[PDB]
Amino acid sequence: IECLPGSSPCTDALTCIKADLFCDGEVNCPDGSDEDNKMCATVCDGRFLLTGSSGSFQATHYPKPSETSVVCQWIIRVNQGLSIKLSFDDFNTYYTDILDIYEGVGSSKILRASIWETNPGTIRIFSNQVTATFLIESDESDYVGFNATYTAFNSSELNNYEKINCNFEDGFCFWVQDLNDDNEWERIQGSTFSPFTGPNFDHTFGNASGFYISTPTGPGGRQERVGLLSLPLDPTLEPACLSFWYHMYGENVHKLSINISNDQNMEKTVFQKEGNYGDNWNYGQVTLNETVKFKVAFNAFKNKILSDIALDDISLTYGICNGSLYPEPTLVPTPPPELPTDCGGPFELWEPNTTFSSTNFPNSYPNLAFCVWILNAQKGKNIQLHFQEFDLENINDVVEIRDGEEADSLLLAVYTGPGPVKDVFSTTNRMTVLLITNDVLARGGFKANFTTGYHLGIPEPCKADHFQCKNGECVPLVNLCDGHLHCEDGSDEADCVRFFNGTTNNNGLVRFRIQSIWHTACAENWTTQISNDVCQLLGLGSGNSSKPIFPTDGGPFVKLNTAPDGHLILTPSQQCLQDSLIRLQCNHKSCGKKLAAQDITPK
Amino acid sequence: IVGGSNAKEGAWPWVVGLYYGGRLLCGASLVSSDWLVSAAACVYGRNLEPSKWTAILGLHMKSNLTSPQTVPRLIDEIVINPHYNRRRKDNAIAMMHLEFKVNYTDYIQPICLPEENQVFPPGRNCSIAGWGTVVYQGTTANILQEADVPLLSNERCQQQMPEYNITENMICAGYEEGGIDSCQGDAGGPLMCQENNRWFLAGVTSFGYKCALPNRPGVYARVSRFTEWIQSFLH
Amino acid sequence: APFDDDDKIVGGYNCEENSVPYQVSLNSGYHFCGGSLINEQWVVSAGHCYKSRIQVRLGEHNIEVLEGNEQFINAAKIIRHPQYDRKTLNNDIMLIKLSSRAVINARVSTISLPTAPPATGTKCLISGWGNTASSGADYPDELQCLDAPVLSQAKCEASYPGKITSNMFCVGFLEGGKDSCQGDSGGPVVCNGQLQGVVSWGDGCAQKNKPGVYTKVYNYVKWIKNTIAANS
Ligand SMILES: *[C@@H]1O[C@H](CO)[C@@H](O[C@@H]2O[C@H](CO)[C@@H](O[C@@H]3O[C@H](CO)[C@@H](O)[C@H](O[C@H]4O[C@H](CO)[C@@H](O)[C@H](O)[C@@H]4O)[C@@H]3O)[C@H](O)[C@H]2NC(C)=O)[C@H](O)[C@H]1NC(C)=O
Ligand SMILES: *[C@@H]1O[C@H](CO)[C@@H](O[C@@H]2O[C@H](CO)[C@@H](O[C@@H]3O[C@H](CO[C@H]4O[C@H](CO)[C@@H](O)[C@H](O)[C@@H]4O)[C@@H](O)[C@H](O)[C@@H]3O)[C@H](O)[C@H]2NC(C)=O)[C@H](O)[C@H]1NC(C)=O
Ligand SMILES: *[C@@H]1O[C@H](CO)[C@@H](O[C@@H]2O[C@H](CO)[C@@H](O[C@@H]3O[C@H](CO[C@H]4O[C@H](CO)[C@@H](O)[C@H](O)[C@@H]4O)[C@@H](O)[C@H](O)[C@@H]3O)[C@H](O)[C@H]2NC(C)=O)[C@H](O)[C@H]1NC(C)=O
Ligand SMILES: *[C@@H]1O[C@H](CO)[C@@H](O[C@@H]2O[C@H](CO)[C@@H](O[C@@H]3O[C@H](CO)[C@@H](O)[C@H](O)[C@@H]3O)[C@H](O)[C@H]2NC(C)=O)[C@H](O)[C@H]1NC(C)=O
Ligand SMILES: *[C@@H]1O[C@H](CO)[C@@H](O[C@@H]2O[C@H](CO)[C@@H](O[C@@H]3O[C@H](CO)[C@@H](O)[C@H](O)[C@@H]3O)[C@H](O)[C@H]2NC(C)=O)[C@H](O)[C@H]1NC(C)=O
Ligand SMILES: *[C@@H]1O[C@H](CO)[C@@H](O[C@@H]2O[C@H](CO)[C@@H](O[C@@H]3O[C@H](CO)[C@@H](O)[C@H](O)[C@@H]3O)[C@H](O)[C@H]2NC(C)=O)[C@H](O)[C@H]1NC(C)=O
Ligand SMILES: *[C@@H]1O[C@H](CO)[C@@H](O[C@@H]2O[C@H](CO)[C@@H](O[C@@H]3O[C@H](CO)[C@@H](O)[C@H](O)[C@@H]3O)[C@H](O)[C@H]2NC(C)=O)[C@H](O)[C@H]1NC(C)=O
Ligand SMILES: *[C@@H]1O[C@H](CO)[C@@H](O[C@@H]2O[C@H](CO)[C@@H](O[C@@H]3O[C@H](CO)[C@@H](O)[C@H](O)[C@@H]3O)[C@H](O)[C@H]2NC(C)=O)[C@H](O)[C@H]1NC(C)=O
Ligand SMILES: *[C@@H]1O[C@H](CO)[C@@H](O[C@@H]2O[C@H](CO)[C@@H](O[C@@H]3O[C@H](CO)[C@@H](O)[C@H](O)[C@@H]3O)[C@H](O)[C@H]2NC(C)=O)[C@H](O)[C@H]1NC(C)=O
Ligand SMILES: *[C@@H]1O[C@H](CO)[C@@H](O[C@@H]2O[C@H](CO[C@@H]3O[C@H](CO)[C@@H](O)[C@H](O)[C@@H]3O)[C@@H](O)[C@H](O)[C@H]2NC(C)=O)[C@H](O)[C@H]1NC(C)=O
Ligand SMILES: *[C@@H]1O[C@H](CO)[C@@H](O[C@@H]2O[C@H](CO)[C@@H](O)[C@H](O)[C@H]2NC(C)=O)[C@H](O)[C@H]1NC(C)=O
Ligand SMILES: *[C@@H]1O[C@H](CO)[C@@H](O[C@@H]2O[C@H](CO)[C@@H](O)[C@H](O)[C@H]2NC(C)=O)[C@H](O)[C@H]1NC(C)=O
Ligand SMILES: *[C@@H]1O[C@H](CO)[C@@H](O)[C@H](O)[C@H]1NC(C)=O
Ligand SMILES: *[C@@H]1O[C@H](CO)[C@@H](O)[C@H](O)[C@H]1NC(C)=O
Ligand SMILES: *[C@@H]1O[C@H](CO)[C@@H](O)[C@H](O)[C@H]1NC(C)=O
Ligand SMILES: *[C@@H]1O[C@H](CO)[C@@H](O)[C@H](O)[C@H]1NC(C)=O
Repeated sequence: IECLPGSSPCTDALTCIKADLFCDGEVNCPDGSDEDNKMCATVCDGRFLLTGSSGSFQATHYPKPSETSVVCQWIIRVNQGLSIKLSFDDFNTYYTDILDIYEGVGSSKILRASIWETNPGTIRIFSNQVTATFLIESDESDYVGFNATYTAFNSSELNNYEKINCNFEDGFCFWVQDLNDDNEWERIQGSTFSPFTGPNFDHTFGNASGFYISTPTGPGGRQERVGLLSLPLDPTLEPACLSFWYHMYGENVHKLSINISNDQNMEKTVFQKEGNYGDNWNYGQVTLNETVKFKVAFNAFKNKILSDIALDDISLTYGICNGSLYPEPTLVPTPPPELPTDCGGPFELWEPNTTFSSTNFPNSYPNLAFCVWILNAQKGKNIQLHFQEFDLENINDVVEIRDGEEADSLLLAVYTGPGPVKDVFSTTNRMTVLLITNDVLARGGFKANFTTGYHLGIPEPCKADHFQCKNGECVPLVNLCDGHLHCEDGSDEADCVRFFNGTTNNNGLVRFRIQSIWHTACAENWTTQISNDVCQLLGLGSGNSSKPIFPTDGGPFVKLNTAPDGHLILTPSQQCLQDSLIRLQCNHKSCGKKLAAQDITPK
Repeated sequence: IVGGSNAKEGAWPWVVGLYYGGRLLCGASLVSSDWLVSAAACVYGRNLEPSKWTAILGLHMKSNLTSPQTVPRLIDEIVINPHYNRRRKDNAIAMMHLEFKVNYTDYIQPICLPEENQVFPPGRNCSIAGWGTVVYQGTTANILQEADVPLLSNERCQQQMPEYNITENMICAGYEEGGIDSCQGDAGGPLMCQENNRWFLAGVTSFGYKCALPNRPGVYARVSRFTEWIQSFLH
Repeated sequence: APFDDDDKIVGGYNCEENSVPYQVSLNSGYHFCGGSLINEQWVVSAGHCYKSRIQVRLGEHNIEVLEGNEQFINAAKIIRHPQYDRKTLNNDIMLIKLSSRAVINARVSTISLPTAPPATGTKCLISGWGNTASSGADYPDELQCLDAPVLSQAKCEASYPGKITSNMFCVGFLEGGKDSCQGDSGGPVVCNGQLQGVVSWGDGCAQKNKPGVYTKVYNYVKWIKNTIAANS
């Protein structure tokens, strides 16, 4: 008989069953050989089923450290209605080793416990079947082996004292982890991950040598619900008091509650605390009711990372609860958002006040600050900011400088980031300094100078009626629309050709300026080269020829001379008669005409 | 952002991308051989160091910057419109000067500016461009998207979004039922309208309230009134 | 609904860390820790990130959205530092070996090991899947990258007295109540184009003072070379 992949035949080779079914506790083979100890040769101890009341087992490589990955499984069977308690003295391994205790046998198992590199302590399973799965996930020399001592006990004759009281040293005691939770509680010795979140020591023992339970300490990023359940409590003729210690430290602590549930479906909450209560163990006191059978639970809601909640020292007594000597816990003070809004600070200053820190420049500037500085100077005087020191964040913090005296302010310069910045010159006698701050990474700030004067940024005009460019270079006659690069600004090479009285934007008459005087032009002969030159001078696209209308003007016309290099030569010599006005016609440059064959999507 | 579609090669030669620090932060349009027009809001606070801005002309795909049709260029001069406020989000148009120049080609072409007293009538469908997202936030698309959306009159725009001044310096485009928008996610290009037989720089991508939401008009920066300011720097 | 960040502003964060092939993530059903791709079969991650089953994601662009540009290789063996003090999180570094060799492409590539110790004021980059929301108790799926220079030893020690050791150095600067580098539990620390550290812990989610404490990887030259050589 051949079996499909993922399935294995039985000893009799008559029926094919799933591979996981073998050595799992569920009898599926017709002959029942799937649960045979010899067939399930784990090599760990040569035994697979432990039907005795008590016993122990060993792992692979008893005399020498293990060197090969071996999978071992053990199943312990006892009388129906009895529970098995697993006790461990000291367990260590090379990280990758999990005992994998499960509830029951077969496919009904989900999870019971998983402890690695640490001593599990004591684990109690409230079922007649206990299963373990020894696994090795490393090729290095792992621990020598694993052993477990167990003893059978009725587990139903237990009184309320044993069921409730647990200082978290002998494992979780008789508490049963809920199977309807996103994650299970973790018992970790000493401090855990997420610094400034979770206990650094055990309450019962007093130092890191103790053991306590808490929410999972993995760096997760999802909200989870954890829960712990207890055995039903027998009825009592006297009211009882429930005492426990809870440590809720962390900025993301959501809620901790008990939510007592009874067999009458009248569930109610007797304890509920929310928020951070500091790194101190608080005392919880609960009175009891519901004589009928009921279960005590601890439902804790786990938020994202840094939301650890811990419980320790659960105990039970009788009678009305005494006065709580420990004071009622209070929430952390929390950094108060005292309405940052807009600090404002100084608004306007005059010439006597020049040096000033931004807000607290020696130390820092407040977050969410919109500071307005009104720099007012005397009439006719410009303002030079002349930054002294400047240390902003980068792209978020920005210092905005504008020009005042009008509703429509004109932006002058924007400064940001570390390092020195250039000076700012204002057009009129008013400058506005705006500081926009963010809520994070507030640097020291900036310091100003408040320098005022006449023509602070205006260079001295040239003498002898000489034209001056933006850069301040003297241009008497050399670069008056002559086509040079004397000044990098290009103001000296401004367009000296323009339209006059035209029909549309790209139409007009002849108007050419040599140095400072606009005048008409002579175009008795017209070709394509002169039209292209006119188009280039006007900054338009390809053009064509044009014709005059009537000689209505007899003024000082200037002839046009063309060159093979494309340069236009202006000769101020009217050696012609009957001059006529010439219309200048050109077309615009080629713009973004669509060329791709775009499809049509009627959606 | 919802509403995007496939873009053919060379369909929008005047749409260029701006990279700051190695990431596509904003978009711009090619107007002349050495100048670009982009939003002033997205370039605010980064004009002190123009060398960190990378101008990609002719870009078609986010992760396919290897075709010869795309000629990368640097930015040396950055100018912001003095009328910008950053509080009312008014006049969010800034110009960036190219390193040396760019040669005109099939996949890199300039776009005509609106003329004087030229206003596109409201309700006329116009195209939008940008490297936006499919969802409202996240999942940036690697392919340039295009969509058609009619212009919305400012009289209804100021009422549909009672949170700003709008005034006459903004052009709003959107749908009553929504679905098509480009305000958020990434600008990646201006608002383009075509009349006669040629496109124009009708608007520049601006702020907005929500993407693909009914009664949420998309604000675009008006360029008809800013033609003189751009032409002052074009030549 | 209005938001603090709008008007085609990405907040200064990279578009899913473009041209960042050294970013890897550890998955056990959800994102819990990050790391760096040392070579085709080795990654570096914090020691506290040890889990029974960890799935290594290579060149991940989104935690929940898959676009076919991600590589999923299951971990084969995890090696942790043999001197780990969980109380102080000292020597918080470990190595995880991928079962199958990685495929080097534009989104997955190796990063050279550091050769010299970092100096104060060195320009460094921090990568991780941190929060980028101004307000609201929500976890965004965006990929966050921030720049922060290494500070002086005295200031770093004084920031968290009794916790800073010779193997720890501070990358974050100043303070701030908004989002920062914060944790991510093993975010890459690449300074001057070379990896220099691994995120270990910090003062909460950048509540105050330094956003986090980073474990130096330059000191463990032997543990990063001989271990890889002997565990090939
Ligand atoms: C202990 O744990 C149990 C189980 O987890 C828990 O029971 C759940 O309680 C919630 C709320 O207490 C219930 O949700 C309610 O569902 C009803 C019907 O769908 C809604 O009408 C409720 O809305 C209103 O509820 C209150 C009025 O009762 C209002 O004050 C409130 O503002 C809402 O407007 C609410 O959504 C849920 O159905 C049960 N689940 C069950 C019964 O299975 C219990 O609350 C926990 N605490 C105890 C017992 O103290
Ligand atoms: C349950 O929690 C209670 C806390 O509220 C604990 O105290 C009392 O519990 C009872 C029942 O649970 C509550 O209900 C009332 O009980 C009284 C008792 O009446 C007594 O007195 C009258 C008059 O002398 C007498 O005729 C009766 O026989 C009783 O001797 C009833 O009369 C009411 O109708 C009502 O049912 C009480 O309100 C509550 N408080 C007090 C002050 O009694 C209770 O101990 C818890 N149960 C436990 C621990 O088993
Ligand atoms: C810029 O520098 C200025 C230096 O001249 C700073 O001026 C200072 O202003 C404070 C507060 O006003 C003065 O402190 C007091 O000022 C009052 C002013 O009295 C006013 O009312 C009387 C009523 O009769 C009127 O006669 C006056 O003219 C005032 O209008 C005085 O009465 C007090 O005695 C006291 O001096 C400072 O004296 C004054 N000078 C200095 C050197 O501090 C100004 O504050 C600076 N700007 C900012 C924003 O701080
Ligand atoms: C484990 O211990 C529990 C005790 O909690 C045992 O349960 C108890 O078993 C006895 C039988 O010896 C039950 O007594 C019988 O109860 C029925 C009513 O159900 C009554 O009609 C009979 O006359 C007799 O009294 C008892 O009720 C039951 N429960 C308790 C709380 O005592 C359980 O049998 C033990 N399991 C073992 C020893 O395997
Ligand atoms: C509440 O506090 C008391 C006192 O610490 C706890 O136990 C009490 O212990 C005394 C001593 O054995 C018990 O006897 C009482 O002694 C006093 C003084 O000799 C006497 O005046 C009384 O008449 C009584 O005989 C007492 O019953 C016992 N309980 C109380 C309530 O006093 C008690 O455990 C603490 N917790 C609770 C929930 O009561
Ligand atoms: C901006 O503020 C700084 C200080 O906050 C000003 O620096 C100071 O400028 C004055 C001249 O206005 C300097 O006085 C002169 O110094 C030279 C040497 O550099 C000396 O030869 C002269 O006899 C005279 O004493 C002063 O030393 C200087 N101080 C510092 C610390 O640099 C700066 O002038 C302001 N910018 C302006 C007003 O535009
Ligand atoms: C020559 O320069 C003048 C300056 O504007 C223009 O000449 C005339 O321009 C009008 C445009 O309103 C032309 O009317 C139409 O032109 C189109 C081609 O653009 C043509 O397809 C139509 O059938 C209609 O004619 C007119 O023809 C044109 N006349 C001449 C003699 O050119 C025009 O810009 C330049 N002409 C050319 C052919 O480029
Ligand atoms: C972008 O446009 C400019 C301007 O047209 C191009 O520059 C021009 O390129 C041509 C062809 O490479 C040059 O012609 C050749 O120049 C060499 C000297 O380099 C000469 O030995 C040959 O006999 C021939 O004349 C031309 O000189 C050059 N400059 C100008 C002012 O035309 C540029 O090549 C274009 N770039 C691209 C990528 O298309
Ligand atoms: C401007 O763009 C809008 C869309 O944003 C255009 O409206 C569209 O007009 C067409 C009609 O040509 C509608 O198509 C219709 O579809 C129904 C579906 O059953 C069909 O029965 C009709 O016979 C017709 O084909 C289309 O639905 C409609 N778009 C929307 C969103 O409703 C408008 O025509 C454009 N105007 C210009 C001048 O381009
Ligand atoms: C850390 O916590 C542990 C928890 O057990 C503390 O242990 C306490 O130890 C004292 C010691 O008393 C004697 O010690 C002898 C060994 O020197 C030993 O042979 C003898 O039997 C007896 O135990 C013990 O009295 C306490 O009971 C222990 N604590 C508990 C909670 O049982 C330890 O002192 C703590 N501090 C340190 C530094 O380890
Ligand atoms: C844009 O802002 C201006 C600010 O001046 C608003 O002007 C207001 O006009 C009304 C009508 O007369 C006056 O009563 C107000 O006093 C003006 N405001 C101020 C601050 O003086 C204008 O209404 C705004 N536009 C919109 C669409 O809200
Ligand atoms: C303005 O629109 C017309 C639409 O017809 C454009 O196309 C002209 O179409 C006629 C068809 O009769 C052709 O004969 C012409 O050659 C086309 N071009 C021109 C210039 O006449 C026209 O192109 C548009 N204007 C522009 C910018 O070219
Ligand atoms: C497992 O083996 C170790 C070493 O012998 C031992 O201390 C421990 O007791 C054994 N297991 C149990 C159940 O304690
Ligand atoms: C404008 O019209 C007048 C009317 O005579 C004419 O004389 C003048 O030449 C025209 N324009 C130009 C460019 O000269
Ligand atoms: C057209 O007239 C101008 C006027 O001086 C002259 O310089 C030019 O040579 C003429 N063009 C010819 C003759 O082709
Ligand atoms: C993408 O790049 C490749 C490079 O080989 C090129 O062949 C292809 O045409 C490009 N596609 C687009 C749409 O640019």
